[PDB]
Amino acid sequence: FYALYFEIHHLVASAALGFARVAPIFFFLPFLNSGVLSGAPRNAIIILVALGVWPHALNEAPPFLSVAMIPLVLQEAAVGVMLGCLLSWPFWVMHALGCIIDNQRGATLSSSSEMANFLNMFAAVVYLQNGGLVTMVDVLNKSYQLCDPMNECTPSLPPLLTFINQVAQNALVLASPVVLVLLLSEVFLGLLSRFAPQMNAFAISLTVKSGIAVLIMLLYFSPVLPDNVLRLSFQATGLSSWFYERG
Amino acid sequence: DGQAIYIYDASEMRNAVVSLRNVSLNEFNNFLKRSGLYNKNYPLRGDNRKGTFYVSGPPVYVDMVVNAATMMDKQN
Amino acid sequence: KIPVTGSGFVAKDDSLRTFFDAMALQLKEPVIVSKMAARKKITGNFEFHDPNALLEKLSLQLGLIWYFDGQAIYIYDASEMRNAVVSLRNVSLNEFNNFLKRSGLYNKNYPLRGDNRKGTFYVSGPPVYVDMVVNAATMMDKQN
Amino acid sequence: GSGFVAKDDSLRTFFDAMALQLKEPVIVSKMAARKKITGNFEFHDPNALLEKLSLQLGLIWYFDGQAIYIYDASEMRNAVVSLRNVSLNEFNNFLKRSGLYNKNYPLRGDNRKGTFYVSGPPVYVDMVVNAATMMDKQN
Amino acid sequence: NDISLIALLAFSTLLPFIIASGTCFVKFSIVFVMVRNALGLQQIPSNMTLNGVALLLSMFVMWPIMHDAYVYFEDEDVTFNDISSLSKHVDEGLDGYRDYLIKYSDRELVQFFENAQLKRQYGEETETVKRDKDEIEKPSIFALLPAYALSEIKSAFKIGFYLYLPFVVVDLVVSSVLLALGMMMMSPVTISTPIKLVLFVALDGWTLLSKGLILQYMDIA
Amino acid sequence: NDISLIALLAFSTLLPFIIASGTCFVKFSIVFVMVRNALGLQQIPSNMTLNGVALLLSMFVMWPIMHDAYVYFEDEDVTFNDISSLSKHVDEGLDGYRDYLIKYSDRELVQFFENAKDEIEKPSIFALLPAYALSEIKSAFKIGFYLYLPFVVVDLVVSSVLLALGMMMMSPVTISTPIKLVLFVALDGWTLLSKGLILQYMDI
Amino acid sequence: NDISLIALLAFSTLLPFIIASGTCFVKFSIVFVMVRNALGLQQIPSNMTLNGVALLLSMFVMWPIMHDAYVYFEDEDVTFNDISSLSKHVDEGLDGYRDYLIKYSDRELVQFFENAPSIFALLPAYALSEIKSAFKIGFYLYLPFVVVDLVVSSVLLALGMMMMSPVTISTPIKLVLFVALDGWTLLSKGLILQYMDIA
Amino acid sequence: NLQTQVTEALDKLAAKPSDPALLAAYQSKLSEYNLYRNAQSNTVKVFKDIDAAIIQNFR
Amino acid sequence: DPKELAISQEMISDYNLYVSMVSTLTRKGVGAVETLLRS
Amino acid sequence: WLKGRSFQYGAEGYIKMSPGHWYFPSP
Amino acid sequence: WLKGRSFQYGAEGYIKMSPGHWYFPSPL
Amino acid sequence: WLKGRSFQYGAEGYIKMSPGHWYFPSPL
Amino acid sequence: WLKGRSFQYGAEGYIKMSPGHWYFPSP
Repeated sequence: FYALYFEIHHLVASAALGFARVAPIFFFLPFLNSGVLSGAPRNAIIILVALGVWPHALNEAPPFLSVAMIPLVLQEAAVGVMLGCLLSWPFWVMHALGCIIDNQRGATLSSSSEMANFLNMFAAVVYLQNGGLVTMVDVLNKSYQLCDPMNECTPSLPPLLTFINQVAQNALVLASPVVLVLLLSEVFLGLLSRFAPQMNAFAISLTVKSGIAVLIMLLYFSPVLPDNVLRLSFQATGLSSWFYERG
Repeated sequence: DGQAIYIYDASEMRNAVVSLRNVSLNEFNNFLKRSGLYNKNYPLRGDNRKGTFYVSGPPVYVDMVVNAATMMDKQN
Repeated sequence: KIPVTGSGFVAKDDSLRTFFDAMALQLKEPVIVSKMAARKKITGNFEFHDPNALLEKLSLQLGLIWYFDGQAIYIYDASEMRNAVVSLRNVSLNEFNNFLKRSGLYNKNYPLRGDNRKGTFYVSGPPVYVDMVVNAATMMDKQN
Repeated sequence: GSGFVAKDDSLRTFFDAMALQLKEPVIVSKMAARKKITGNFEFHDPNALLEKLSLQLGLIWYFDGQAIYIYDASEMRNAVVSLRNVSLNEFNNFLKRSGLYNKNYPLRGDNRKGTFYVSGPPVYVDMVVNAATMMDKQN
Repeated sequence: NDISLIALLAFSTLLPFIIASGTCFVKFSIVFVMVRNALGLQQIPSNMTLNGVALLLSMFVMWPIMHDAYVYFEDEDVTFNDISSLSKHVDEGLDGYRDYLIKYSDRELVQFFENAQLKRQYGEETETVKRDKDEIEKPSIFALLPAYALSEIKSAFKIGFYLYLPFVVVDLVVSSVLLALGMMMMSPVTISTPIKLVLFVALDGWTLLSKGLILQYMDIA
Repeated sequence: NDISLIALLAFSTLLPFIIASGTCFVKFSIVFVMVRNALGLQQIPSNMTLNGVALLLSMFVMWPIMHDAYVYFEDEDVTFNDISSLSKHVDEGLDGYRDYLIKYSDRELVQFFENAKDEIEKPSIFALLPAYALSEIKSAFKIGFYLYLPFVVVDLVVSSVLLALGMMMMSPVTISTPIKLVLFVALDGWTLLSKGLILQYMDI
Repeated sequence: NDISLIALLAFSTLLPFIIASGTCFVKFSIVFVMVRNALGLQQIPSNMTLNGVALLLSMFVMWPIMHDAYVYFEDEDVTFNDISSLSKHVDEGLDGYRDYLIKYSDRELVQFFENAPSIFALLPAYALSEIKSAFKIGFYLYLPFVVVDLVVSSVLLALGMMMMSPVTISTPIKLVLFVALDGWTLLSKGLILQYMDIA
Repeated sequence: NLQTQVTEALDKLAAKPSDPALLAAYQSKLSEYNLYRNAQSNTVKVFKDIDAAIIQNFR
Repeated sequence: DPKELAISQEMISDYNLYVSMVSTLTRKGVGAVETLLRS
Repeated sequence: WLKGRSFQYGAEGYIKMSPGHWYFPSP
Repeated sequence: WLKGRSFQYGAEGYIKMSPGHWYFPSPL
Repeated sequence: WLKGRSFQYGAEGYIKMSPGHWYFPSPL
Repeated sequence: WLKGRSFQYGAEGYIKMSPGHWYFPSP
């Protein structure tokens, strides 16, 4: 009767590496971070999620045994923060969208935000409704199919170096139409300041831009914004292009 | 069984083999014939003068035959 | 509403429990299909006129083992067959085979392999057949 | 008149199709269920086709009387056992009459002794060791 | 008989992590941190008491489910005579909890874990199961509560977006009326905080959201 | 007596959650923090020394309820031959807490929890403890808006006199926070809101 | 035996500060937020991304050194007769990390922190040198953003457009042509080539 | 290998359970094996407990 | 049994220490990434 | 009705509308 | 894909059914 | 025909739709 | 079909399309 104790004992060892893979996704996601989740039932969730997705069979012995453990943890954390920064893609570009629309109208010039929080919650909910967690779990179920440990897979550096502009060119074209109307309105006001010199048209610019920045985005908020949210969601088929095993 | 009709699904049928130390099968089967619990669909498979047999059926019939057989070895 | 002239069962992606319960009227006994043997599927036009001969052929084409103990028909898949070896201190194998033949649980497809006058033999078959043979063998030595 | 047309099967789908021409069901293990096969086969003499395929593919098989167990060749185990008050000749006469005598994997040992050596599939070795140790306790 | 006490004490030790994952305490706790965060209050109302008020509603709903376990398991005829009937008895004891997981969990998220566990179990050759299992077959107890806890995080964030909306409509018009004047160098959250508190106390969101959550599980009269 | 030793320990280990949820400590500990957030202070004075004085302030008006359960349960008639008469006797002890809770809880909400007059029978103790805590957090929010309100005016008036001059790029938090607290010490608002907070429950 | 467990556990507790002060995470973290401050938009690209990328890149430099430490330390032939003979062997395990650290630091603080080579003399000289290396690369990235605002505020003085704010006009112009030159993939890979043979 | 020379002295007393010298030597064997076995059990126990104390301190 | 229980006596305890060691390193492992992302 | 359904025809006909649903028509 | 013909399978091989109006729709 | 499916032709035929799925059309 | 494949030629000819995949062609 020794194997009954060993079956739960190989499991509780296997879930520790399962925790180390999937823990830095629960920090990155907007509907799962420590700001939205408490401390007491958090660590219950993160263990049994990795227990339901662990690729090898549970009763078998894990191949972790004294190969190289401290660098193995830095492997599984590095692929975990890689999966976090890929999964938090459409929330990052949407939160970057709201920061531009907040910044152009004034209202942020105390440096030299609530509106950008509003789009980030909105694209969190509209991502969460249709499907959502089924594709959020599927990419970490495929990551164990292509990055099984004792094989030293890495986040594949030469396509990582275009990651910042990959979200930047999705940020600027999404913030395209409202900064053009705010900018054309400013120089249209400036020609009136050239036609009447002591107008102080800088003061009027704060009064009129906040109405324009919500009005022009009201025309394309409904039919145009929420489909780009589903388009920018990272899907599991592209998981091969971001990783490779080393032997 | 004479008072109600029990209905189970087919995947709940259980079976058992029980040994009578000092009572024959032909006497216990006459106890069931005299009581009224004899069901000809699920009879008692075994040798006619022995102590071991094989019974199978619904759980209210198996748990009655086993309990009424181990409560007839303790009386003898 | 159901226009076909003859008699038969038409299965469209049936899952081996709804298929054998439809055969459970031509066979006059209820059928118990196991849990691992219910994940396989079958589709096509079938007909039953001697199902004890049809069940033997489909248990070899699909890969199954079956057993009929007088009240029901148990069906398992092929990877659930288990084996056992037991020793009898004071009864023979030919004495135990007369108990199985006279009672009615003797199965000629899965016979008992052993020496004719000894205590040891080798039994193998369906999981409801083995745990009965072992339990009656260890319940006759303690009686004698 | 017969035959299987294999297109990338997995050696458990395949050998169950031969379980009608062989009159017994076939049980393939899970380490020997990863190898694959393609090709047009023809089941006209299966007891020589299974023997030829088990040596080209690399397999071990054992038929006890009810089924055909198939393992891969890297699972063969061996054991040495000693009988106190019975010799090798009555245990081999027990297997010749019990039908468990396999001429491909016989028993290696001295003809009148207690110690011998056995190796084969894990259903043959686990039967032979338990049957050998269950006669000495009876004697 | 003696090891039934070992099974009882071992069930007893793992109890509050079951309340951490299995019950509906996860719906109340998240939305109560969200109504704290949306108001902008950080430390207050001192979430040690907010765990307690969120716990008492969940116990208030969970009590009829857990009470039938006592009367079912304090039966003097727990001990059977066969090994499979005794394992059948704990299944039909656990069925009242299990169909509760079935009612409130997601369909496809539960359905994903059986296909994910089977290919781990046997291998890729196992064929996938579809929706049509639902009429006859029951899933395992360890493939439910992951997909349950994710579905309840989805529903709690679904609730949390909606009452987050009527505060940011306030927080944009205050940041616009301050820029209607030349008051650009001014922190608008210190003017927004009173009228954020009024829009919750005049609306009285506590005493109708608290009734709303009990209406999402149980009914009245 | 031996089972009562359990319940006597079970009150004591559960005290920092019942005192966390079933008394006016939640109202004192909540208003004492938003007065700091009203003044624009972050870590001054603490979260410890504000909870200490809020604990003692809540311990005044709460002690006589806790005191009567002692003198009621010291009496010699705890030996009863009946099960239900002892169940009545412990029901007769908790009426000091029940009459405290019904005074400050809402009758409609406790009727809602009762579904899932009051003179013939008292409603159950688990049916109204969240209704009490949910009524206190609402009333503390409502009183929290009121004393928040006059400091908005000093926050606005100096920003308007700075915008009246040309100096628009000037942070007014370094000037309003001096004017914020002199409004709170010339009022001497600390010694008077603790007075009316005590007078809200305990009469003079 | 068990005394090895204390050191191999204390490395995990002290790891968040060896990353904070001993490695190239110092150089990587600074120049990203510095060129974000060059553009003037303080919450795009939302600094959790900048710390997400610069951690993975600083992981890639330290990772062969970490594997090289325990490849050598896996050899259990460390026990000997002399107390210092086992002591020199543990120094041989640390020269793999030390050779990274002696390469970038100058020869002025390292002997200054040994009279008043040793390992503990090198880390504050390292992080002080890396900060000094971070500023001169941020300055050369700074000047083409202090010429493009200078020309757009000149054209407003060329017209009669003196009284309008120029930062509300110059900041989209500075952002658009910067992403149109694909600069965010340029300065990242221009930094990772310095430390390693990237790709 | 102590259990070997434990297990080699029981059989001559089994064949002759009345020799006074043999049971004196057997008791002289078996009480010393009693002193050996719990000593090894108690000594592995401290090496486990102090190994658990380090992770208890650092967790 | 005195030698078999003794070799299983070490065999339970060292594997229990190994599972606690591998779980404490995972906690300090991901917690170091948490604090470095807060920076 | 019998597009994707499995049914038994002949003397005692029935249509299994689902794995847990039988339909007995009256001819 | 069976262009017109249709069989049923039981216990001996295949039997050719009578020509009728109902046809089995083909999964393939 | 039978585009990628393994089958067992001749007088008792079945097509294998999957590793766990049998189809019994006309004898292939 | 045999470019990077290992195979046996003669009477019993087959092509190993993978380390775990045999192909017995038509005779």
